[PDB]
Amino acid sequence: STPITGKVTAVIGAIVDVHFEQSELPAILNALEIKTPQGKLVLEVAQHLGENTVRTIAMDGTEGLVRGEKVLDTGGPISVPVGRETLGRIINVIGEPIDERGPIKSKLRKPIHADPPSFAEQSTSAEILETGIKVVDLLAPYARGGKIGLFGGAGVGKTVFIQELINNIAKAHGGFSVFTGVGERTREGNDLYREMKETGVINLEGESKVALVFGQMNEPPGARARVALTGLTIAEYFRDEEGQDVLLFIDNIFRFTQAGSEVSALLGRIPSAVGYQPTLATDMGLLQERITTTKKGSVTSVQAVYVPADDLTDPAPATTFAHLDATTVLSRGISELGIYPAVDPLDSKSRLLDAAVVGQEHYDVASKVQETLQTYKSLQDIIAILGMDELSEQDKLTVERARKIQRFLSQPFAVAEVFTGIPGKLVRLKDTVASFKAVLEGKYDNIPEHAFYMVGGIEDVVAKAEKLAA
Amino acid sequence: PITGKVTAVIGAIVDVHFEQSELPAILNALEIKTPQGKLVLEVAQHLGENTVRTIAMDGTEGLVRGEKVLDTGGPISVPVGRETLGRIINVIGEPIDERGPIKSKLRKPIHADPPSFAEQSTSAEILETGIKVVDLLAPYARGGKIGLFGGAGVGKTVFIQELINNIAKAHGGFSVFTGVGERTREGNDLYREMKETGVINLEGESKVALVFGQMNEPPGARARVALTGLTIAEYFRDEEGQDVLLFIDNIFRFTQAGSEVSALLGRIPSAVGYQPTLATDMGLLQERITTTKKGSVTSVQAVYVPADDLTDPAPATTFAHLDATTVLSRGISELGIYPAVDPLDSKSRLLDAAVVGQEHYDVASKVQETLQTYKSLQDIIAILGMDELSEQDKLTVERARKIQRFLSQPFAVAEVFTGIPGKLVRLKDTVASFKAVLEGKYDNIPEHAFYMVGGIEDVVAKAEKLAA
Amino acid sequence: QGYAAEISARRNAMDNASKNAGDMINRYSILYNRTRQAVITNELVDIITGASS
Amino acid sequence: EVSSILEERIKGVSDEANLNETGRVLAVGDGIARVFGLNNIQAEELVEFSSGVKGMALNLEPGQVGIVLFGSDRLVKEGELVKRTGNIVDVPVGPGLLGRVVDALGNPIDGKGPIDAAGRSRAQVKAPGILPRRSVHEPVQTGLKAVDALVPIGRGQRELIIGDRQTGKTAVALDTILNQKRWNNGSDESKKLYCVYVAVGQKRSTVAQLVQTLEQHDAMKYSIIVAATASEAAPLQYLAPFTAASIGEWFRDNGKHALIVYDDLSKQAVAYRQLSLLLRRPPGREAYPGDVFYLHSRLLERAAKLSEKEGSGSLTALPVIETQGGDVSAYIPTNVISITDGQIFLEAELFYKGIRPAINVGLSVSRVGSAAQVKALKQVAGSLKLFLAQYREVAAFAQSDLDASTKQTLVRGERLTQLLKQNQYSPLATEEQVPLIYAGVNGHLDGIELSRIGEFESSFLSYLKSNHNELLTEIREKGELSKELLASLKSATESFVAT
Repeated sequence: STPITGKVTAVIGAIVDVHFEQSELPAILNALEIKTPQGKLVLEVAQHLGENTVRTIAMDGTEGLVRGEKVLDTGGPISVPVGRETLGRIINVIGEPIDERGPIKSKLRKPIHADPPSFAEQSTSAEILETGIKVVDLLAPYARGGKIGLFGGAGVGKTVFIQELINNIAKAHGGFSVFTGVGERTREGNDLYREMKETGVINLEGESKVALVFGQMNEPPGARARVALTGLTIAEYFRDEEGQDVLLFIDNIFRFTQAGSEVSALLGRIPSAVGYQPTLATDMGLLQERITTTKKGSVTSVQAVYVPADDLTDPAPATTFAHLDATTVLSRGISELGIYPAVDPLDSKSRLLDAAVVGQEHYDVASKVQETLQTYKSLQDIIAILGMDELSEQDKLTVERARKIQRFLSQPFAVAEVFTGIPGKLVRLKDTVASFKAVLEGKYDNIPEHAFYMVGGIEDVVAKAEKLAA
Repeated sequence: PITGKVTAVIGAIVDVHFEQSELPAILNALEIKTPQGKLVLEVAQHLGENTVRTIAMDGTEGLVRGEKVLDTGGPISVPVGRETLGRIINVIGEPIDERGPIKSKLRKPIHADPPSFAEQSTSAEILETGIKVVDLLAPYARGGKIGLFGGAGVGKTVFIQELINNIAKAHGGFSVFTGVGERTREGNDLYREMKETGVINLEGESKVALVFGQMNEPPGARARVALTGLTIAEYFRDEEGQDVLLFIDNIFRFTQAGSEVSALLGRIPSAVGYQPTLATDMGLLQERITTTKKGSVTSVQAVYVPADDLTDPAPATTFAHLDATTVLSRGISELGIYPAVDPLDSKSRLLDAAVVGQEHYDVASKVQETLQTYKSLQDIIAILGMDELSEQDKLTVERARKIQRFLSQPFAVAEVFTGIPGKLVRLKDTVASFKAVLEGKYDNIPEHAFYMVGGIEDVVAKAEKLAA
Repeated sequence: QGYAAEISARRNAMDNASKNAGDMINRYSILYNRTRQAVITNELVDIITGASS
Repeated sequence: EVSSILEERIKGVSDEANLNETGRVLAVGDGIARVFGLNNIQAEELVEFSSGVKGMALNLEPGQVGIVLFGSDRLVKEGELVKRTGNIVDVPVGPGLLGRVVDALGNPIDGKGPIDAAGRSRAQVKAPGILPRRSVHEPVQTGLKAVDALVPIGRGQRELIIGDRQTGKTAVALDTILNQKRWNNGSDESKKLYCVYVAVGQKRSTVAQLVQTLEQHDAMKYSIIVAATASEAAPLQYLAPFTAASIGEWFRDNGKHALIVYDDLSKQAVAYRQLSLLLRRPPGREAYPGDVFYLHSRLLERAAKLSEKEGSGSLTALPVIETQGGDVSAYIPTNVISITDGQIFLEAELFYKGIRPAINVGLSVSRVGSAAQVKALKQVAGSLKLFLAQYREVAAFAQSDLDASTKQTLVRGERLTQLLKQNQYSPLATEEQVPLIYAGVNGHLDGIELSRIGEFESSFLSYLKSNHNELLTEIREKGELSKELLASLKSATESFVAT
């Protein structure tokens, strides 16, 4: 035993190995602070290599380091500050305020690693969020306490969707929400901070019903990995100690997988499939299992996912695909069709979407939509060469209906006024079920196909029919 | 007295440290006495410093580093003899038929040198096969490897059984059905079926000897089962003179097993993940099988092509060894023909004119041309209509449908199963039969008088009976 | 006379089309198979390179 | 009292004896403690750390013994005493595990109190041989008409449930469990399959749903849910099917019948991959461990229909494999497909086209199949196989000027396809399977309008129950359709069609 001090031995990258002095043994997943000209560099202890030489991962950029630099151990996982004093503050990974409102007044601190609640403890009920977004409402309604997943690839108007979602769902629901950005662009960051100041959710006077944890992709690979873990604990404080339902939001969780893949490599692990971490499954699993509805709070994650090269068969999106309760896929093709939301109707699925859950009427209407669209997709190849006049008569009407339904899915966003000009239409759930039903029944099969495009419910379609009529 | 203590058990790769100047040779067999009886480890490297690296043949469960080991002194020596006929034997050469210890005279190492160039027989000769189809369109050959293709659903098992019966009649031979990585479920069926078909008659005599390799057996034992089987065959051939035919089940599972053992040994797998020893491992197996002066093995193998890919390395290496292919098909079985052999896809490389006799070759060629034309004709016969196609064409159709029927043979083995007396047709009479049909001497006799008959002589009878 | 010839021509033409398509199936099957082997090999090489280190 | 239970627990601690082999961790990284000590360790023996973490010893190296931590790395630290539990991985097996949701260790994760068990048996026990089995001859009805007729399911046999991701694969399986309630209710041990559902890598939210559905359908009283959740670590995930199998083996050993559903071996694969890669063991194809074939084969060969010398018993199994983009080409699917004896291939397109169960008849096969089909059901559904086969071929002809023959096929085929739709989580008794299929076979359903097929079905059943539940009771009990029954049944269908 001697005062806890470590000497750097090798800076090989983010991996920096420290040589703590004999008989004091630092512990796996401790947090080291190294006093540096730029703050305290935090190194997360991740392996012991024996002889009191640990191998730790950096969380802040590593440069200028001199092999031998004294390393204090703050012990255990990185300890954030938690409170309702974290509401309306942007908290960087190590925990420092990057909202520059000076020190966050810490009530309690918590570790950034915590074991997910056990099966007996974990109590999860099926309750239904109302999104008011028609494609979402009918074909994959979202559920409170869920693990909603905004799967999409490159440029699926991912941000636009999220802006709408926060605008509708977040503001609408009480409790708390936690907005976490994992490894995203500072263009996206600056907009998200600004937008939620603008919507006043981040109300600079009075409480904000959201906290922010912005981790951006400029941060080291290491920092990118444990920004997610950090955010989760803020949500846990809300879930547990404040008891309230949490409407957690994380963005983009492919960046979380990706980050982990990088530090696996740096940790020197043998690369797994498509270079992803061998610990990918358990790491994904650890994050998701931690996020849940307990007998206390109901944490409702809405997680953006970026699907590389629109291959959702790639192991990283595919692994995430399983763990998420209420999937939403936004597809490039549908985007090009001009349908906003760009949600692909065939591929969007949510566990709650069963007659016993969302009601027989809702179910039946949606069943009619799903089959019609699927038939239409099947017929497209046939239509391509042979033409429309070689199919059955029934099919020709089904195609006409499908085309009407297809553009009924284009329901303008209220935040796409900014990007374009289209005024959003927040169409009620009861009303949406009704609106789709009518079309399918052929009650508005006298109305032109193009009058379903970029308008809301049936009521809007009738008005839009008049608009085309004039 | 060569004994050593286990000094690693990393995976199923067990390194044993032996006391000085008492170091096993590569390919020795080590036996570790266990509450599992014995665990047989085969030395596949010497790691030096009086330590070795070995592979396992039984599960490596609960081993304690420090277990006493005993060195056999060479490759596992498995019992051989006519005694060992009708005994299911596991890889380690011990009864799994549970009819008690196998009585045996001599035992012989599982690895055995492939017969010398001097011992080679100058030119391959036909192996008579009771199935008429085999003897016409793709004859077997003594020494050769004739690869059965098409799995069960063609009556594969009955076909395999038929061959066992036929060899016993044909020469007087024996057989050994060796199943490499066979499903244990399938193995149960085979044993039950073989007992039922009396090919194995424990009370009686058992032609076929069984070596069954279950998938549960560790990859090392999966790899070695084939070589063990081969030794048995070689005892019959070399040391009892009897020509034998050694069946192998999926030779894909031979390859697959070999790939695993390589990877376990830490040898970098080659393209499409197939062992660096891919050529050599097939090479040892498929050159031991050959035509000796003493006797000849002939081997029928089942090739479970991986993902119906023929350009995969495992098939490519397999096809190199193969001499003929018998291509059983379910379509054929759906035309009610058992034999299930697809005549247009069955091909042999010892179909060669010189080899099979010029007359035989010419007869076969005519039958092949007829069948080839028949198929093409049936395509447009269906669409256009039979009578809407030439007199010459319907002469061919007429001839063909009779040949197609003539192929059928009610198997001797399945005399019990179908109830129909067996038919075993001798090679000369096979040639004779097709000659007569080619000259259309029986091209008066109706089509269904040829259904499920034997030779030419037989269908004289059926013509009479059809009338009666 | 014409209409019968036209529909007949379509039958003939579509038959020849199927044949042409079949040939392309076979050609692309070989391409698929080759590509399949290559993917396994190329991926394997990456794994090996890592293991070697 | 809360005081009394705590008092009992403190009282239940008392003394110890010599810790046979200590270890000191040399280095712990990646859940791979490398321990100095444990000289006489048995392979894959359970070892207990200071932190109380348990481990297995996959690598017994020439001077270090590479323990794999079952727990999180956080709790273990270098130089720790590593006590040797001295018992190779074994799990309690017995009769009490019915209606107990247990994790791999056997600890009730639902807190249904200490396990009542008749043995603790090793999880590495090797399968019964060639001669210790006797060929399948006992059906297992799943209450799914399509499964029972199109791909009949026996006992001790294994068939895949290989299909596209999250097509409610678990739902297709769960239905089978529900149908086992009917047979279970009976007293005959012949009629008792004690199902075991093995939830591998499944999120706790999913297991909550599983638990509630099983409780709701009163299924727990022949169910065991071995739970290895997503959070649970890679040793547990690896040993989870092995552990489960041992539980099944006890039932099998008692000569009873049971059905063990391994869902999904794809996550088992991932766990072995994690273990091997982290233990630096030679990697292999598709970055799955070199011996992954060996792992899957070991598990899947445990399932066996035992011999009469071993007092015929079974351990029917139904592995579930999740296909990634429907790639049967993929290494883990190819291996499993080879090992298994039959496959059932659920297909996403069908699901979308509203066919639920979304089983694709073409890509479903059974290699045991009709050998264990109910005789009655066999009789009335040979025709069905052929009709559907034709319907598939004549499917593309559904685009005008269509032959009368093709049109006949289409009408019959469309109605059949509609008939084979079923509302998931409602199983259907064999005595009610047999009538519906008979109608379809006799083509009386061809006349019934497509839209009205659903209404027809329930009506026919109620009509049969009113008209003659004697016939139904006869069908159930005789199990073999006599000419008089087939006569009466045709009449009944005609009569029903008339109304």
